[PDB]
Amino acid sequence: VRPFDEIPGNWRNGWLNLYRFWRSNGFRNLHHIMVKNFNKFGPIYREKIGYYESVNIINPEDAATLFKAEGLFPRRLRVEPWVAYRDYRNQKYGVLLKNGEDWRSNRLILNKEVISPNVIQKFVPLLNEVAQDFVSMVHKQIERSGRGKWTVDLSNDLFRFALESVCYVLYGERLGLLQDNPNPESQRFIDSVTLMFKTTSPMLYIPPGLLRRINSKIWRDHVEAWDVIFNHADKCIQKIYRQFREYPGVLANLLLQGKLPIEDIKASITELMAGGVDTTSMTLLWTLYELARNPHVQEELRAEILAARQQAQGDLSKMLKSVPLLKAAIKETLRLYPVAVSLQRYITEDIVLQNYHIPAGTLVQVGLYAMGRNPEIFPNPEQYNPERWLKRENHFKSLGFGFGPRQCIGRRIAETEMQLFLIHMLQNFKIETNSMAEVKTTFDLILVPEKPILLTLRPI
Ligand code: HEM
Ligand SMILES: CC(C)CCC[C@@H](C)[C@H]1CC[C@H]2[C@@H]3CC=C4C[C@@H](O)CC[C@]4(C)[C@H]3CC[C@]12C
Repeated sequence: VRPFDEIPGNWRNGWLNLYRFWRSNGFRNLHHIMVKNFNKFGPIYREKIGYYESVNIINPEDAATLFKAEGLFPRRLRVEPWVAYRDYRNQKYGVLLKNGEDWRSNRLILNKEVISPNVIQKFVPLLNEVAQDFVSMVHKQIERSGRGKWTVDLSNDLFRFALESVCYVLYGERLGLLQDNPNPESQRFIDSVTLMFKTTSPMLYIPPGLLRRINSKIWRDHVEAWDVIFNHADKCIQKIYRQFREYPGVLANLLLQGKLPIEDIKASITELMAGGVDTTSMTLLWTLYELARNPHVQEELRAEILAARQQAQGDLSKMLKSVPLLKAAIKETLRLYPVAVSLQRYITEDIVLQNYHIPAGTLVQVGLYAMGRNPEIFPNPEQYNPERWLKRENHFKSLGFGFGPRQCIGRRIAETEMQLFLIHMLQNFKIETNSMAEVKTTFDLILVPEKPILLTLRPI
């Protein structure tokens, strides 16, 4: 076992690395920086940038050793701006922000109503409804444009789908974002949500307290956005308590069981919504882009989906269990375009990775973006081939939703929502890339295309 002060990397120039990070770009190419640090220092490197320091690994085997020492209450990197808001408004921490036994106490209660197979089946009809209204929207636009084609950047529309779907199952109501003229309350709500994400980006590395001290508009807009979101939750709590005197949605059932305080219920319902809007819509954007750029894969998925429709006789539950290549396509999209460039875990016990001593408490990150594009771990990584996941075994290769007790609590909701989306979309339309020109990726909260993706939709 080699000492901890011998791990390769640049940790010996933490202040020079901070200057190199902010002098130009930097906060836009964190995923590209991760690739080179692995291609220069090997399967493990130790990084220090200012007061930030971490050990990074890329091999799935190493990720297994890491997830075995996360402890009973695993802890990742915190969302500085999001926590700052709860402290400023004296709001409770949700399941995403909590730690220690407080997180586990809440996580176990939330799991029953968010990720258990019992409630997943109660969501399929709700999600399918939203997915049916999305296909209706596309048909209208194809009518307007004429010639049976609609070339458009779907970024905004997918964001609406993700937000409409998530809020349907969380609050039990349709915001109506997919209409041509949504009501003002829902338009201001989606604008607040959008503004909430736009202001969180500059405060990922810029201390929120500093922006608050100078009364920056970035901090004030962040507070105004979260205010609208938390108010909307109260509106749904008030309407539910009035209906009191079925009950669809996570919010209603949590208020009926009453196992968590309403304050802790308000906090978790809000962080659940924020965790599945940008993530789901972006993953769908990359999926549609890769399908249009790999039309052969699109036909294969369309073939399997159509077959599943007949062999199920309308039964959605049966149909969702008959689309293996569709679930593999989701994995293949999250391999090339992970919503999180890395998973983080604070070590609770001394471990050894690549014959190196890793002291307890050290922050260790699993570079998802570097793993997905390494030819060693994935042969032909740059090819979008969903078959590489079918009848192959992995687990520690498909870490898109994390792993362990503190994995993504919405994975099944997202997987269902994206499967139902692709099912309805591929049954109705063919997606074609306007031009096979290359689209580069950039970092900003998640992996987003540097420039809008123009896709063409034709009825089929
Ligand atoms: C493509 C869709 C999605 C992707 C790729 C994704 C990815 C992730 C990842 C990687 C994590 C951290 C895993 C870890 O640290 O081990 C996470 C956590 C989380 N996700 Fe998702 N997510 C998606 C959709 C959703 C949805 C629809 C929800 C709805 C509630 C959601 C809610 C959450 C929450 C609350 C957490 C934090 C849970 C905790 O820390 O205990 N996500 N997600
Ligand atoms: C629970 C998480 C992982 C799911 C996705 C949430 C998205 C919207 C946001 C919220 C806080 C953000 C994280 C804040 C801090 C870091 C550490 C840095 O080195 C890379 C980005 C990373 C890791 C950000 C990634 C995206 C992040 C996780």
